[PDB]
Amino acid sequence: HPSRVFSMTERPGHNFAQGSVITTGRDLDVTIEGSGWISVLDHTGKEGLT
Amino acid sequence: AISFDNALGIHQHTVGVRERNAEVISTNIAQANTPGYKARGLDFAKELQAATDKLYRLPTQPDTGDGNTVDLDLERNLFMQNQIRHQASLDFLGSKFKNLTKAIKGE
Repeated sequence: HPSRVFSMTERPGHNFAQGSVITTGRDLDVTIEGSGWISVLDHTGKEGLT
Repeated sequence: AISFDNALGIHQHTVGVRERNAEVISTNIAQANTPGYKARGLDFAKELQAATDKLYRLPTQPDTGDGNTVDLDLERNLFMQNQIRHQASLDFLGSKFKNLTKAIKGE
């Protein structure tokens, strides 16, 4: 009989809504207006979005 | 006539089958937790034919990844029934000799 059904928790995605913008007056502080990413390479060297 | 085969009937074989059945049920209960073990059932009519086998039990519920098809609720009931019937077979076969001895000795 089909009586036993398991459930597993999984990550379906991420929340890509715009984060809270903090005005700091610093020249080297940048925030992406709307959607978009900054391409950076980590310690190993593989590129990725941040 | 007048031979032990006819005097004892089939009660001489039933006691053995009830012992084999009890062994299989004991195996099923012990192997209930070991994954991959398939519950074994004994067909009574087969040992009846052998007197005059070791099958598999199809589960009523799915496994949980173990593959073990032993239902401990079923095994306890089947072990209780076999033990009760085993004692009756001893009573039946035991009285066969008690009547047989009384006929010979006349007392």
